[PDB]
Parts: sequence; structure tokens; C-alpha cells
Amino acid sequence: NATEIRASVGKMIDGIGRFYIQMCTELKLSDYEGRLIQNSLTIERMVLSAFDTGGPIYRRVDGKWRRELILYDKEEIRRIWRQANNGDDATAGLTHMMIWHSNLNDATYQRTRALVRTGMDPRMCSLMQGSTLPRRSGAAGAAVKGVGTMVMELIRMIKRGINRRTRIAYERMCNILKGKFQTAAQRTMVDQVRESRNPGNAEFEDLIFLARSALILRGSVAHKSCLPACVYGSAVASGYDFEREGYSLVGIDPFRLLQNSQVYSLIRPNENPAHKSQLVWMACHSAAFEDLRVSSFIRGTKVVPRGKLSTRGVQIASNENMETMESSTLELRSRYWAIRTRSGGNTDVSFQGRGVFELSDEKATSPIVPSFDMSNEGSYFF
Amino acid sequence: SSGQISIQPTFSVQRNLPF
Repeated sequence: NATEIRASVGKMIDGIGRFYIQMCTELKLSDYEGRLIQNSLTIERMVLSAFDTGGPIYRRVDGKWRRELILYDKEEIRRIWRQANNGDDATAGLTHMMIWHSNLNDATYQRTRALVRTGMDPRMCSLMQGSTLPRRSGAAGAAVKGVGTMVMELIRMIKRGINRRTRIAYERMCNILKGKFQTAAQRTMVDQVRESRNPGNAEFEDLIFLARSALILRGSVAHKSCLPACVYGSAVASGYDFEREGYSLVGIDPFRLLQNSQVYSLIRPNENPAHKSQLVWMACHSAAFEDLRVSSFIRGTKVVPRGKLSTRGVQIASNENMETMESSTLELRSRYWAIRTRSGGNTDVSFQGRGVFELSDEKATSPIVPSFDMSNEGSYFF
Repeated sequence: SSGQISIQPTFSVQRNLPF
């Protein structure tokens, strides 16, 4: 059923587009200045804040880049937003940029300070997918969460308590948790945890176990290809009418869109452009914990590890100066594409028979199997 | 250490999953 699912999500994409365009028209930005992932970000956050303000806005004058610090009527923003979505709320839409931010953060940063202070092993990176993602996120917002993500929550919810309505949360938070697991025991053991009203160290210690079980017997976690507002704004402006032509977040749609995107980014004096593009690209598909081998395979070019990556973050801090600042064009194109999955595999070869698709192969017709016998460069982005 | 130990899979392909 390609009617609701493909076209209803198109309608949520149209909203973000339309809105971004309107909002650019207010700031009186240029074309080059609307394609600046920097400005796009600021706008996206202005909105999520207002639906739950001001921000950094970079301008282009003869030669150099000027940063403007601006503020907007928190309600005006909310007004312009609905205008774009037909006066609807389109929580999906806000939630979408809620993820784009997530997926960018799960790749720009490593959240160790928090894992340990919770009592999780820092080496449990690959399980913290969406730890940044506000609880306000929707139902299809939590499905993107890693097993480890859930644990850090319950453990804190439990840790402060064990140190009214709060109960329905805990059980559900576990049901979700449990719905991540895809094996008998895994599934059953989650229940044995959900049994205690005041679950103390008994649970505290047990879930941590299950956290580690997922390192081997992974769960089902959905991945959503969520592109920056500018990319959708630009697309909408170019005529693409997604609600009518359909769109996906786990199909070929997102890759294809990024095959023509003209996104620019601010880049510090000593940073490597190629390295910058890599980052953004990995946030566009939630590939921050993917096997570097495969990421590079599909990417088309080396996908260098975080340590060897030359960049500190895409957003520009108030500390820095503009004099020594310039901007590059982000390389977001990829070689092939792949069905962003949810499954963690089980039996060691996973996704037996599943392959990669050419960017011409619109339909999922002919699959391609990668052979990794090769001089690779690692598997752990972190 | 302080590094990764397993790979979270993002795509559907024939891939030995590292841990």
C-alpha cells in the first residue's frame, strides 16, 4: 500500500519544504545563503523550540561571511509553520527534524560522559542510537532508538526513584525495549525485569546485562534517512511535489534526492572539506554506528573513522570568529543505496541474500552483493 | 579502550556483523 504511507509522508515532507522556503523569504536570504546547512539548522531549531526564539544566521558579503544573531516571535514561527502545513500541526514534521538533528548528533559526538555516569560501559556506543532525541519525539521517533538508548533512561528514571502515573511509562518503556529484542530469552527476560514496582539494583544490574546481549544478539532498530530542511525546501521549490509523487525515509527516495542537492557548509580554516561532507552524509542516513566497510562501500569513497576525521562540529560556536572562516560544497552523493533496515540479524553472515542497489534501480528489482575481501580501513566509526 | 565493540546495522546487505 503505496498510497497512505508513501504519499502521507510526502505531505509531511512538503510541509518542511514550503516552511523552509517561507522562512528563508523572511530572513531575506539568498539562494546560496539558503543552501547553507548552517542557516538551515538554525531555522530548524527555532521551530522545534517554538513548538516545545532566535539563533545564529550567517550572511554573505563581498568576500567574507557575516554571522547575524537574530530573534523571532516564538509564535510568529508557530504561525508560519502551520501556514505551510495547512494549519495542521504535523507533529511528524517537527519530529522529522527532531531526528535529523538526532542522527547528526549521534555522528558528530560520542556520549561517553553520560553512559558511565549512568553505569553503562562506554564501549556501548553502537546501542545509543537516539540518546539525544527528546522524549517529545513521536511513536515512530522512538522506533529509531537503540537498545542501549532505552536502558540509559529507565536506569535514570529508576536510579533517582529507587534512590504516580510514572508507572505506565516504565512498563511501556520496557515493552518497546522488549520489542527491540528478536529472540525468545531476550524477549522473556525483559518481562522478568518489568515485574518489579520499585525495581532496584536487581533490575539495574540485569538490564545492563541485556544491554550487552544486544552487542551480540542485536535487536530491531529502524533507521530513518532524514535530510536537513534546506534539502527539502530546495526540492519543494524545484517543483517536486512529494505528496503527489510519493517519498520514503528508508527507500531510494532519500538517496535520490541527495543526488542533486546543492548543500553548502561553513568550514573552519584547518578543516578538511572531504571530511566535512563525510560527517553530514553519515547523519543523513543514521550510519554513525554502521560498519565503516559497508558505509564506504555504498558511499563510493573512503568513510574515515571519527578519530581521523578532521572536524569538530558542523555548528559554529559564538567563540569563533568569521574573519578566518570560509565555506565548502558538501559532497552528499553516494555510489549505491540500500534498504535502511530495522532488523539486527540472527543465526556470522546477516541479511542473507540482501544487497545494494544501483541508483538507477528505482524498483527494488536487482540486488548486488558486496564482497569485502579488500584493503579496508576499520569497522568501528568510534 | 573507550571505543566501539559492535556494529549497529543501518542497511540491508550480506554482511558479517562485527563484535
